[PDB]
Amino acid sequence: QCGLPKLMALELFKPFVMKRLVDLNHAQNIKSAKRMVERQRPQVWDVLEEVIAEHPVLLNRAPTLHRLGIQAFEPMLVEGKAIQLHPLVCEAFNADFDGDQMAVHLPLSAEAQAEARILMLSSNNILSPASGRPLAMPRLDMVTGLYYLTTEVPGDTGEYQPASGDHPETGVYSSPAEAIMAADRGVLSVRAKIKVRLTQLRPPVEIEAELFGHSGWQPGDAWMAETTLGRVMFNELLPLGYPFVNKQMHKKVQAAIINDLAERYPMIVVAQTVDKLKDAGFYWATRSGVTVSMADVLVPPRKKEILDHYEERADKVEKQFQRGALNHDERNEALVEIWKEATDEVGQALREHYPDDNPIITIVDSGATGNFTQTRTLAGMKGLVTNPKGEFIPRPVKSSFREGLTVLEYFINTHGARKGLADTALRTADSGYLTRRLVDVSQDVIVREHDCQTERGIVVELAERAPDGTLIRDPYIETSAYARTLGTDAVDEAGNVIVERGQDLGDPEIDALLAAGITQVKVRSVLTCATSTGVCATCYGRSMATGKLVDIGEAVGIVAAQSIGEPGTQLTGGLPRVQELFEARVPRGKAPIADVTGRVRLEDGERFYKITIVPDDGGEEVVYDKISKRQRLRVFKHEDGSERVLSDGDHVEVGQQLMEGSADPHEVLRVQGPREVQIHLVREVQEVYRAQGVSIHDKHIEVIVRQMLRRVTIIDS
Amino acid sequence: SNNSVPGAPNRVSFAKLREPLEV
Amino acid sequence: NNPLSGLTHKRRLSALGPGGLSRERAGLEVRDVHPSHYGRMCPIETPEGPNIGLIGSLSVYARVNPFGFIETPYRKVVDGVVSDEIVYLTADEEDRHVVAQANSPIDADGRFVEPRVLVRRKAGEVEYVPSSEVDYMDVSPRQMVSVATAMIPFLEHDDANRALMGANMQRQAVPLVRSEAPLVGTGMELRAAIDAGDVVVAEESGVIEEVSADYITVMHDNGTRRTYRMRKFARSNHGTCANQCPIVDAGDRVEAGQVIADGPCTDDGEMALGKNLLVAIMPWEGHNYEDAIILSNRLVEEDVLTSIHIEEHEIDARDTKLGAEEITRDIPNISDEVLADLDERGIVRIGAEVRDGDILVGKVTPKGETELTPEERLLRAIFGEKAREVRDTSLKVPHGESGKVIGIRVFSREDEDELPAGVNELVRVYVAQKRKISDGDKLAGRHGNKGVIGKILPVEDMPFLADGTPVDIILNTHGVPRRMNIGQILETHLGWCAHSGWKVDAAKGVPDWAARLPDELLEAQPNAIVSTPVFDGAQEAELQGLLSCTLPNRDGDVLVDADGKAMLFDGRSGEPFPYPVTVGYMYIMKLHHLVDDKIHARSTGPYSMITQQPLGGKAQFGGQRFGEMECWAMQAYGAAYTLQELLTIKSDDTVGRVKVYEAIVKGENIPEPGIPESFKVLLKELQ
Amino acid sequence: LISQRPTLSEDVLTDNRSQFVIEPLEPGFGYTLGNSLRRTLLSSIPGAAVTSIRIDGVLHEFTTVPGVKEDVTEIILNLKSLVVSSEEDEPVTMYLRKQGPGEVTAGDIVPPAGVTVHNPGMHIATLNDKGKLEVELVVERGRGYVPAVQNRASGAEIGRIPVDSIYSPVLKVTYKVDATRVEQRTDFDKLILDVETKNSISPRDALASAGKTLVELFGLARELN
Amino acid sequence: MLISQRPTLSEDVLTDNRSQFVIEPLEPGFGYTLGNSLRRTLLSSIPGAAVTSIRIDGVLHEFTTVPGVKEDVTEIILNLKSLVVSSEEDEPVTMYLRKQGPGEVTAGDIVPPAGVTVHNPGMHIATLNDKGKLEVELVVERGRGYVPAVQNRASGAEIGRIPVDSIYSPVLKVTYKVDATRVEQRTDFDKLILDVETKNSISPRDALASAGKTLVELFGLARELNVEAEGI
Amino acid sequence: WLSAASFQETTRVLTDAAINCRSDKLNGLKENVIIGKLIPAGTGINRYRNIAVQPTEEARAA
Amino acid sequence: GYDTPLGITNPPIDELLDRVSSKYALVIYAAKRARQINDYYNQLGEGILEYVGPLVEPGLQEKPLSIALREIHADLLEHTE
Ligand SMILES: [Zn+2]
Repeated sequence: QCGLPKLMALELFKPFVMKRLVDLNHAQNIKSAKRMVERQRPQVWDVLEEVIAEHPVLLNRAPTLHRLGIQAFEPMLVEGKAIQLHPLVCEAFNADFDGDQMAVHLPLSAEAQAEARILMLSSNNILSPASGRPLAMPRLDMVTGLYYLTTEVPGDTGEYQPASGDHPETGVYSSPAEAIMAADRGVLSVRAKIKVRLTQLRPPVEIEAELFGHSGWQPGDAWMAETTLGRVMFNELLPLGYPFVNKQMHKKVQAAIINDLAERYPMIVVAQTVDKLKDAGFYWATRSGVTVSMADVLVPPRKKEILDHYEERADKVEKQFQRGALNHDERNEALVEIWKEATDEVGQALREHYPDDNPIITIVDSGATGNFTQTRTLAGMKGLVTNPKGEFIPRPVKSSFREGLTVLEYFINTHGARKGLADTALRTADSGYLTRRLVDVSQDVIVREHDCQTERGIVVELAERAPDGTLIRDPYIETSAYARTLGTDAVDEAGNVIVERGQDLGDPEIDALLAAGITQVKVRSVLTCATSTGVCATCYGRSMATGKLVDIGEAVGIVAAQSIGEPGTQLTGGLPRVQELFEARVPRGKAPIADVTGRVRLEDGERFYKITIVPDDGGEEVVYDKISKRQRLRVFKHEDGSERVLSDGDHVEVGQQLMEGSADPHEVLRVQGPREVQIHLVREVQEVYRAQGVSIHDKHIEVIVRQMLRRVTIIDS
Repeated sequence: SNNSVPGAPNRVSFAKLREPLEV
Repeated sequence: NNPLSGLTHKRRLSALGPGGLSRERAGLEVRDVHPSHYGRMCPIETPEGPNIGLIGSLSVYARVNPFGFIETPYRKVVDGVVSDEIVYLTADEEDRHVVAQANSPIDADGRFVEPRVLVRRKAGEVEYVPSSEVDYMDVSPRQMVSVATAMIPFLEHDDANRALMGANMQRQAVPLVRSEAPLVGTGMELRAAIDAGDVVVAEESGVIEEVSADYITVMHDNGTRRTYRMRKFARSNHGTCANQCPIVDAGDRVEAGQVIADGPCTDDGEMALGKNLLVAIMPWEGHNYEDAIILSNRLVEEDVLTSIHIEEHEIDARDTKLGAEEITRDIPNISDEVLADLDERGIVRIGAEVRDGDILVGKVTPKGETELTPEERLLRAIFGEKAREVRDTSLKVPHGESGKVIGIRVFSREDEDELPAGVNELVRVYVAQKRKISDGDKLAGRHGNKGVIGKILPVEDMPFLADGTPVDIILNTHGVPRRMNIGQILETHLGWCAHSGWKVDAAKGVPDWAARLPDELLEAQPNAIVSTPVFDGAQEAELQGLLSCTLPNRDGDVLVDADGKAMLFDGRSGEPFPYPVTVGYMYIMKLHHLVDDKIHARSTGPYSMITQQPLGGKAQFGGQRFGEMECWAMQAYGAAYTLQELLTIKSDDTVGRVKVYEAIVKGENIPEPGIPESFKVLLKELQ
Repeated sequence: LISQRPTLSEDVLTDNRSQFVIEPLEPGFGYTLGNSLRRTLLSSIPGAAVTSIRIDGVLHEFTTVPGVKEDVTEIILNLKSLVVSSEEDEPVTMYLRKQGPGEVTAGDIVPPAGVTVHNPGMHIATLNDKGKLEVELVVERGRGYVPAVQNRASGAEIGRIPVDSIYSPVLKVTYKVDATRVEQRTDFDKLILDVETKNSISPRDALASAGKTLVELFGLARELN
Repeated sequence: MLISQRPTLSEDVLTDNRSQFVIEPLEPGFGYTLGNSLRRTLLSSIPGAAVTSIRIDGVLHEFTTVPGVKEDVTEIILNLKSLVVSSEEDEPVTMYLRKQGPGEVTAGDIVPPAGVTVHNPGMHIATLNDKGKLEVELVVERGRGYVPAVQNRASGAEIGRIPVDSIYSPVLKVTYKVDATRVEQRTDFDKLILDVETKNSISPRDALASAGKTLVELFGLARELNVEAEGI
Repeated sequence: WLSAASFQETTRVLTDAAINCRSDKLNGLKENVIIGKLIPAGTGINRYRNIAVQPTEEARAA
Repeated sequence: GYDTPLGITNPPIDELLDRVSSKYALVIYAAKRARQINDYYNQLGEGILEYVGPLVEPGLQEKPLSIALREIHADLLEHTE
């Protein structure tokens, strides 16, 4: 739902209102019905309610970065002149309430109303089409309110007490309604550990097995739980049929719960559940006592001592510059390290001095908003500030914003503040330019086939193997392994296959191969999809927004381009590196590569660097010429030692990176083949996006890379 | 007192530093 | 918008224009702060749009020499001795010396307390330096900031990002019906209001002979009389109400240079850009989600955030090819009910309230017979109305406008007034509206804390204090520690101390926290005014102590604690809130971003003649632009029919838009989209 | 432990402020009773206020009267502070004529039969030698707060100036409860309601109006289905 | 004042002992004024009888385990606390519950003295082990709301008697919310939704009616002061 | 050429388009956006576009 | 196994995607059926061969889109891809 003003709806639905005004005989003809609407006769307010009944509208906020920037809603006539937006869709629009405006579009045709009702409805788009993780979820007040009641407090009133002496066990209630009454009178606290007999909540699958196990828990069967009343009230919203969770509701916990709900439970249930969560989170955020005062801003106890130790060290380095023992370019770096150590000591003092009852710490620990760096600048110290040059000033801002900056400290802080504001416009400009380039390069990439039937795919590193044994989960599972589809049956050491070919890799289906010992899977990819133009759905995989297999006809290319271009606002490598990669430029790094596998012949000097390679099979020695300003990459030598600096005698393979930097993507193709250069580009872009906190599935990058190698040149006609 | 020159309302300043030159 | 906006606009330093630079030829080095801008151009006040850094504001004490460079004053320190001799230095003259920071500990004789003091040096180097090296020192701590920047209390506790926004939004304040001076001030309000030029200062000393709402007469000592006329309900450049009101009464001895009357955003001679509101910092049922602001309906019932807005409408009667446009009450096919608010000339009468669509000036234009639609000629035949060769071209009230007609001005060529050639008459009508605070009106403080009104609850739903007094505004806690604008918090504390007053324990000497405070601060009455100058003023050690000795209410009990919090009651249920809440008084301004102006909607209307697409902007009754990025969202959804609908029948299509309107008013289905006219234009241009 | 029928006792502090103690009440019950009474008091207590005014020399709010120090807007803001009670419950007209010099106050108004001004010392205007003020004031009777009635909605002609009407006679209401939390067989809450009016009615009359309101309203649950 | 008409009460029966009532439509914003009041009146001011303290033969200074039955002490206390019972005596009444031999105890195997009534005879209480015997004394008292445990610490005699939480109130769980309805133009009229789940002592209808009667008396205390007019 | 002339280098694309006399088959998202046709994606492809719906023989007696 | 769908979410978006192959085909099904129902409502008084009326019982002043969606949920229609 969305709340739009009555005066807006009257003009937006003006012809429909005139139609119904001439139908109900409030107006003689359509000509006078128009005048009735223009003069706002009191009958139009009763007619307009009938008009807008179940007629969806489209809400939009510029800039429209991704497809969720325009969403369909059911209009509800509200007074006033402002548009009422749902608190959960604020993340998709990136819309704060500090003066933002939105546009409303009215679909007229039946096909447009159907597209808005089914394809564009906000309740049908909970997940991000880029990552698959939910967006309509508790974010600020909601997650704090849920974090409140799901907190286990020891000394809280009404807590459980073991039976000792003449009194029995204190703090065991027969019904959650009895616990509600006890908290009503003032005996029990909603956050106190107690034992409750529950009858309408499925126990955890751990304990449901020991109680029943043979049959699933039944609505009506009772069981004991050592929880808080607030945790029971929270679990009442999931609701029945879902295993009880006795955890503390951090944002990560709630996000995992909602992801698991989207995977297993249907869409309408997910929408109604997150609405319940919104309401409860607001209710308990009102009563969580979250407040900011000058008293809550606690200052470090050893502020003076810490800053005096580091001022002593800084004075010693300044005296080591007085005698000329330190270069002027080195004095700044030394003082920078000094103050970077000092700021860490101050923040560490803050962490232990601050209690967990302090609301400033509660807000940040909940994960709703704010960093602890912000709290450190708030109470501890600002630290080293940046001048418009770029390097840190050799003198930090020792005072905190609670203490109060001096004149010169404020003046030097502005140096960084203003330029941080200034370069943002240019960075967003280049980001949007790259976004529209990515749009035009993949605009005609549509899913036209169900299955191209090609058994080709690619090997994905599921899990790394620890040196002692066992298994270690790989960091690239979320972006490169999940939501994929198989092109080869996974075979463990036994003859039985765990997951069939062509099965969507769900969440438990990854643990199925994890607990099976196999650490490599061959999956279908959009790169290996052999089709005339578009790509088949089987090689694409699971649609991140729909949670299922991609339907035929979905413009996956535009979705991928928007998925890459939306986080482009958060870059430094950086954004020009992404541009170097997507434009197939000869990179700045210009790292060399091994054209032929064989034996290394390092003929290093100081005037220059030269390296030859003796081919392992036939051929002749291949000689290079590189500047001594680079350094060799620690190549995983055949010795199984990854930190093997490339010296002569190492056994490097074909297409192996020699020195550090960025290998020319044009040469990787003419060395290893079109199959490998695409993987290189994919994970090279994924590194830039991962070094910033942005998780983009490799599917969307592969969609773009497929369009770069669609063309070949002609050597002979 | 603060700005005791035109006859304005008496706003009480928390000032520790004297004003050597007026605006 | 307000006097401060005009003062700032008069103190602008723009790098754009002829002789300067083009916007496309400006790197990130022309816009950032330069160390020579100290005391000359403000490093805070600058827009955050495309003109960031290109437009600055002159510092307070700065001036210009006849060469063109900006000079700033400094106190000359001979040999570690502070002298009252002040000299102005240019930018390069300042580099040939070293100057000490304004907040230096100084002996009563003038000698620096510490040998090494914080000193600025050429190429922007800040370091400790011996006392015998200081040649000059700053005049005031606020020497570097602008006038609007110096008006932010506790500015040293706000990051430059939000401080810039506070200074830039102070210029966007709207003059309210009545104005209140802020409890927490900086001292700059008075001089800002006076030098702005919107108040009425007395040129010569004397006594008030006759005071009226229209003029003020001053009888001087020599014997001459000077009369100052009040500017009452005048439309400003941006539609705000510039209204001056007398302050003095009959027979009041007034000195020279004293404010005898003040205009908009002024209270007793001080900048009153907003109101003192009782603020509580707590989330409330989600209605204050990420900077959304909940308001008490009291502010609506008592016109606390109500402002007057005046619009100017204008129309002319010209000479046409088939005759002359005439302004007359006789308009074809109009009842005597719509023309009831018009006089005998066809002009709306003074005092008549007019909604949108009402006729302000009845003008008819003669249209030729060869310009008639076939259906229109048949309709003229089937109604027998001959001699209606004129058509309606009257001045009507635009959509979204409503108020009282306060003034009419008529210029006629016949009346001997000079009009542009081809015009016989000209009429200007002034319409004034009294806008109360509404849902969505953008409020903000002085620390860059902006937000729209999310909900105006009834006065009984508000979280009220122990003595039943409900709060006026509910600010969300989550949007506080991110922005690093703790000033609004600190103000909120000091504000409360200004609302109640304080009394320091005089027994057993002066306490150890109020030793630095002036003796005037030890005792305060309720609703007292205080100054917190920029980079000076109240310290946290003194504010914490002030919170402990707050004055009790009329019943005798203290409401807030030494932590600055008080116990609140949920007005919707009755149970007290489980934890104390920071409650104080904050200065909130009504910015010129009201939903009464920013709301717009369109079914159909005018289309640009060339491209045959709907007009742009609200003033031209245009529609929203479904831009290039939005079509990508449409395509990513796969909603083909919605996109095709937007591109043709809803907008460009010449015949598709008409048959769609017909299909709606007939109850039929929506027809099939045609070919856009803009594409035809593209082909004819390629030809 | 068993019921005792509650008792309401009145204490007076001034002529427009009274406390009301209700006891005994069940534990946890006093806060909600105090809140319900406070909400009905701050909103739905009947009272009289001025609907519109009419000054002879003016046609709208945004102008001045010759001789008076305050413009018409400031005069209307001063009239918004007026407290008045009406017996007619129908539109009636008060009149005010005053020739300067001198101060026009609320006592200078001559109310017709039924209505009366409750603070004759309120400042309205300052008039000099050339000042003459002639004002009509239409007083009706409603409840709560109503915005100024539009001239298009009413039949009032141009000269009439509508004003916002604040019909609530109560000024400030609060409460505090005392809870007997001694662990024993007998626990009870004592409610202390605090009511302050604006001399239009006495506090006990406003509490009685709120009591009739809530009796009639809670009577909706007693009727069976 | 002015007339405020058409506020009606409708009932939707979810279960035989659980109903949702809607008071609709109310003036803005009386839904919150009489919402929490109605809820607390239901939950804390309806006369009902419940178990105050018990005493199990064979349990003196341990309170850890009862020999001869599978359930321990607190587990017995729990399902004894949920025992519904209506007493017309208005005084503390002692009932005895005894059963021997292997099997199962029920709330129907109890013997109720004249005046009291057990409404859930099929409620499980304990499982009797082989050659098991159980004797227990229950005390039933009238009251309103929920009195905490260890509040009857002084009532229990110094002889293996344990006080328990006494759920006197016949209603178990009441919640309420407020939505928006509109007759005429403005769309901010209050609609109060009450969800009441009660025991089988009385139906939700009579519980709401009793709360209404008590509240009418409570506010008639204030109505009696002046009998001034007010819009209905 | 129509999808390229609306991206970058309008003149450089139009010149070579006129020289090589390229004819554009209007089958693409950008092109159909310009000319007003249904985009060949989502509900615009011929699979979902040309679909007939009829009641399943059964009908009410009234 | 869910709360009653209120407003535009009825029929549920999960059960409607069962009688259809994809999200994009349900749009066409419902839209063309809605056009059929609208043409029946506008050709009931005039013209023969009027389109087949609403198969389910319609609510008072119910939009043809909602009626078509309900009867799609009720398995009263066919399709032809
Ligand atoms: Zn494929």
